[PDB]
Amino acid sequence: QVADAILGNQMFTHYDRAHIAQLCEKAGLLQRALEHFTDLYDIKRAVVHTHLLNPEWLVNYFGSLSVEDSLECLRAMLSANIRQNLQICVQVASKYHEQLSTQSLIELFESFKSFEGLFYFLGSIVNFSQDPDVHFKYIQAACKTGQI
Repeated sequence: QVADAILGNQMFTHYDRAHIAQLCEKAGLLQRALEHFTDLYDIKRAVVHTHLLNPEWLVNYFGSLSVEDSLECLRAMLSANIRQNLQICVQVASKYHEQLSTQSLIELFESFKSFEGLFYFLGSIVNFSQDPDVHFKYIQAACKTGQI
């Protein structure tokens, strides 16, 4: 109970992250576990579990942010395509896309179904932005379920 608070206080800075992580690992303390996971980066395990577990949110943002391996996260999300991470994945699209609106990103959306979420997402973003073709592929997606 006092672990998180101490973590914000001085345990994080003076106690040594990997060990603490290991302990939390053995503990499975997801708010803290996630912190450690971030710090201990067994990323595959951290992603699988967060999709699985009913997760904390801010930490989610940071780990999501923390890191051009959202490639890995999407891969997990596709493995674990749950309605949870779809719009969520879109949300954090406005976390990684917003720093680099990568075509690779939009591509992987198109890789599987291209349902709604990144579609809606560049609904406003690459909209008011250039690509005729993104608009076009966008339209085509809007043709997956045509809604004139």
